[PDB]
Amino acid sequence: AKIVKPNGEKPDEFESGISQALLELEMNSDLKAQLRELNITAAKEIEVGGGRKAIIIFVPVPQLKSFQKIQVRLVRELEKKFSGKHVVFIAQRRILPKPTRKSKQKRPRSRTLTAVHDAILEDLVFPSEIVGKRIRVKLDGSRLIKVHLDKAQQNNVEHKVETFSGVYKKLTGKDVNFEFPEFQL
Amino acid sequence: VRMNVLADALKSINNAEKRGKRQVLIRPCSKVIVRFLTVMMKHGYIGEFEIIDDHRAGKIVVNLTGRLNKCGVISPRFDVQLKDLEKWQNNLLPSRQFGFIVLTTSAGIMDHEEARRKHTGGKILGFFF
Amino acid sequence: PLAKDLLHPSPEEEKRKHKKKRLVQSPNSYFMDVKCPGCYKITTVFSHAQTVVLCVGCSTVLCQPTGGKARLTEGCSFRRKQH
Amino acid sequence: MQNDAGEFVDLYVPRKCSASNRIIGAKDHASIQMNVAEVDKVTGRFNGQFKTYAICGAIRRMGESDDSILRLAKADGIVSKNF
Amino acid sequence: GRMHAPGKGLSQSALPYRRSVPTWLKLTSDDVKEQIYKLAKKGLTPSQIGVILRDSHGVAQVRFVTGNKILRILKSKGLAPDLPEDLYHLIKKAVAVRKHLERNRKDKDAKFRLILIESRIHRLARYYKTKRVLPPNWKYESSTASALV
RNA sequence: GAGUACACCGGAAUGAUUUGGGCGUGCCCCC
RNA sequence: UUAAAGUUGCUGCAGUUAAAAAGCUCGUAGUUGGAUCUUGGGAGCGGCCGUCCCCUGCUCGGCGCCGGCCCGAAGCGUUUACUUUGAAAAAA
Repeated sequence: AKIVKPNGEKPDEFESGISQALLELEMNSDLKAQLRELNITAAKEIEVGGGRKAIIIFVPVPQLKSFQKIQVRLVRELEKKFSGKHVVFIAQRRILPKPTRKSKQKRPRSRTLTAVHDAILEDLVFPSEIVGKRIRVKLDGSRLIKVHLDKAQQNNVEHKVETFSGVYKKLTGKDVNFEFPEFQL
Repeated sequence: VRMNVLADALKSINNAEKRGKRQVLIRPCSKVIVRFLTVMMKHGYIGEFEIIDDHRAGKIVVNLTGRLNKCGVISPRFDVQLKDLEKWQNNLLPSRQFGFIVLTTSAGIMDHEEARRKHTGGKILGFFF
Repeated sequence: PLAKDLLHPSPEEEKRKHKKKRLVQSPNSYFMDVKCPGCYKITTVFSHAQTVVLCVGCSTVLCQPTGGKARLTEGCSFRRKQH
Repeated sequence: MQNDAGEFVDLYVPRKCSASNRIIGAKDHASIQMNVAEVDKVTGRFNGQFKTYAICGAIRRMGESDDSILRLAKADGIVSKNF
Repeated sequence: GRMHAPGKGLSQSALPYRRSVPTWLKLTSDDVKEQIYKLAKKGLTPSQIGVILRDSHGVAQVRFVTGNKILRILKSKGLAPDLPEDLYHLIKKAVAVRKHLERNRKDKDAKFRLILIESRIHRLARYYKTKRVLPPNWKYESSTASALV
């Protein structure tokens, strides 16, 4: 009902249940004036390493500034409607391949792989923003991104960093660690 | 003005290695500098290098160790072939036991030994021993 | 110090150095919100304002342009804000 | 130092500095080899073992060897970590 | 350092790493656009527009709250001037130096600085011819200079 | 409704009732 | 005449005092030019790693099965240098 798929095909069951829960929310709360056209692209669940799981929710790119104003209430509502599950909102952005000479409009740089990954990283952590990135190369040659988070508003996201690393490994495929340093504030 | 960032990076590494320092700060970053340091660090001449990410141009801080003798560049990028590599490692390297020439290759940034047993060559970057 | 750590220095050295020569450069300025004691409005101004500004309602002048920081007039309180 | 048979052939393995990992030559008289005594855990006496640090002559000629010795003693566990 | 001076100075802005609209900024992008439109209709260069916005409106940068530059906004509206502002300022300085120089024939430092100013004008003019902002038939000329504001 | 302290309220919390303000979201006015 | 000559210096010279930075500056041709656009895995072998296959589109038609599927192909694909292979390149 509320969920819009970009392709004309059958939606799955988990995203259908999430859409039913959020439409029952906007019918049975004070958000029906602010969730009229606000649709959901898709949803997916993963297996976070440990003893829990998480839900990834896809959102169309004009609908980010609207959901960022009501991000705080929706995560609380999906927490109280589920059992013990943390939920994150991630935009769906398209990645175009590199225009090699073996293969037409010029590819915009917002659709490049690094720009998509940086946008996914900054949109995953909404209540705490990026105040510094560090990249460490271990002895086997692989990278290790270390992300610094701001000191203000840390009482909600001090325990969600493991789910953040899990979803960043699942969607992108790069190692990431989250820290709260003491330099500026 | 600034014309070659890899040259200044290797000169800074050489100067701080001669001074006995333990860490450096390369001011501009690039892909070729990261690949060149990756070749050194895979071959066991330096430690882990951290890339300080910002929105203009990154800075690289490598954990230096007492394991390096010299790092240098060959400007401009002279193209070499398989028949021209022997002269370069003859007049550029101390011995035929160690030391490497890193050269730009269509297979990637890679040293002269795998350039030899991959049967491919290209433009030269520099040397270290 | 031949083994000085450049990755994680103390914040006193970061505040000590130039605004361009840190690990990540940060400006030395800030945004402030000076208010008049005779008026009831609040106006947000820049620290290194380098212009003359008027209050909302055309009553007083808030700051005066100098070489560096703006010279706020006397009696008017202000506080630093952040985000 | 080795060959195809793998046997050792060098005259002697030279000592390396413990601060800069540089080769200490046979004619570098400014190089030292410091011995540091440990202590008993409870009674607090000389148990008998040795802790050895070697500093090349270039570091002492620079005059920045006490920082290196203090760093090596902090790494070994002699000097307290807070210091 | 400089292109026409032996000094090697270091004094410019230092943009912050943080990329977000501040939470205390209660100005919609359409609102700061409207302030930009009315202040550009007041007859100002984009430099003074950016100064006035950051000085009396609290916005850090326009392109961080609108996603678009000031001159691109004025070009999309259709009220950006044909002759750009830096070349206009250089031409104004050149004609002021020439107006000073025509009366004082003994002033040689004015002649040397005029030579430097026309050198900078020619370099900026050939770059603007390269990026097709100026037509290729445009040329700097003395008698044309007083005809140009 | 100029609002520094303000005067009427609508939502809303437990059939019935109701909790000093401002916009500088955190310290400023009155006790 | 060649090496010796690192006394013609591309490899590879010198310019404070020994031979040698134009008095200074602007400037066209020439030379040299900042960062950034696709990362990471699966199938297996020896014990994560040195080899193994993969991440450019449509009209004629052949390793085959019962109008439905794979393969081939008359036709074209953003251009340079660099790099590797192949042809041809008289003898002494």
